[PDB]
Amino acid sequence: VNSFSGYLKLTDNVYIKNADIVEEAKKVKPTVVVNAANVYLKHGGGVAGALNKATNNAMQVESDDYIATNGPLKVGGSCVLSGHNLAKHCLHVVGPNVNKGEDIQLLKSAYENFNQHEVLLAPLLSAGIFGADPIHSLRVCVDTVRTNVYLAVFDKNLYDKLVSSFLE
Ligand SMILES: Nc1ncnc2c1ncn2[C@@H]1O[C@H](COP(=O)(O)O)[C@@H](O)[C@H]1O
Repeated sequence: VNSFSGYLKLTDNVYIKNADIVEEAKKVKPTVVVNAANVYLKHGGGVAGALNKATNNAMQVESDDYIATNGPLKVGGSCVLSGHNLAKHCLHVVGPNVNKGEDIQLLKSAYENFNQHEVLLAPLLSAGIFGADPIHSLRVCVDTVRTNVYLAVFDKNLYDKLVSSFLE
């Protein structure tokens, strides 16, 4: 039903909230939740682990079936699969892992995938275990995404830093 509440409006199409993306998905029942995926859709840690656990591993079983027949994604690419109990659809998006030396320039390609969907619940791509600067990821989101994006950031200190930096 896409009933988003409690978000700051950063721009005409980008919103942010200090919240667990899993709890937001259960409250909002969005058309699309974004997963911060890797190319073989191994949902072990960070956002991907939280989402998969909240589906009681249904996301991992579906992802394994997709990989078996289609092979891995490319960095910057995406894949629509079922959203299980969290959303109608899950958009699995692969941002660059800069900790593994992947090219940060592909973060724009990663966010471009959002433009195929009118409204998304999403995390900050490539932040967290992927090692990108969270402020940079928010700027690439704001500069690249034209559709309505509701960002959920769990950590209060990171959220307050992001909002402070954006509002300079
Ligand atoms: N459950 C969660 N809900 C919301 N944001 C999260 C959650 N877990 C991690 N994050 C943030 O989401 C972004 C992507 O994290 P990661 O999945 O580690 O690449 C980073 O800004 C993390 O701080």
